[PDB]
Amino acid sequence: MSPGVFFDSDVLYNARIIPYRGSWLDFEFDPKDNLFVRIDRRRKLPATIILRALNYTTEQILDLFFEKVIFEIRDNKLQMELVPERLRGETASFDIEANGKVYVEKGRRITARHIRQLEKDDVKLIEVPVEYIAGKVVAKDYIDESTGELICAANMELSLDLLAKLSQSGHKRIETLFTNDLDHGPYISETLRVDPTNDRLSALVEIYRMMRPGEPPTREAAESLFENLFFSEDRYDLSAVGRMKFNRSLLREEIEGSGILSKDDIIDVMKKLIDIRNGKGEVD
Repeated sequence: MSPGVFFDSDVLYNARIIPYRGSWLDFEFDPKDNLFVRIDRRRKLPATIILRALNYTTEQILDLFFEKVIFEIRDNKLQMELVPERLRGETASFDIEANGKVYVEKGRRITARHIRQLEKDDVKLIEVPVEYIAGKVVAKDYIDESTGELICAANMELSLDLLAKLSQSGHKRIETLFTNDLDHGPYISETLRVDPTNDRLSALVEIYRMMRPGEPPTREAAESLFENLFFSEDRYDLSAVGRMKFNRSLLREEIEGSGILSKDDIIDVMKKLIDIRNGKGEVD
């Protein structure tokens, strides 16, 4: 097999990095839109494991793959920092209003004109009901900053209880994920849920168990094995030709580069694969 990177499908989309020397790296969607990785053509692992192994926290993972919807708690009411574009294609579930003007009545389909009216008047903050926020997925951990105790963790689905707790604790901003059911799908958020690993070490241990079943690894052994998979040229090389092909596929300006992979190489392949699923761009 010639070295390079490949984006294909079966519709279940996939990506594959074939090196000149070393382990293959595969990514693929399942029918539920969760994302999985294979190392050396071995069994599928929820794909976020490789990002954890590369030292990304859950919060950082969510920031790589999602825009944010910011809510504000104030006057014991709830507000949302509004990007009007995000309302496109929806029906209003509450009166969309600002500065004493109702722009969209509850139950009206939100039109291109409504969005333009909001944009023309620079409306960037609107009141929302608690039920609207309860749908959402929180983007970062929050503690009660007086007691120090955790209220919620990153990627948790919000609820009436958690919203009550967040409000009670004195928090005035809540960051959530922007997702939809079309071009901004929640794949990575859902993938974090099926991923049994929770941090870099547990990710490294899981990868080690998969490669070398039957002896639990030391921290040092797990770290070493992972570094040698894709990040040490004595064990992994994309050959110059491989790096050339890789870089052209991912739209790098230069065809020169390293035989080993970078975290950016891996992230960029995952991003492209996700783009394809979201419908921006196509397979090879």
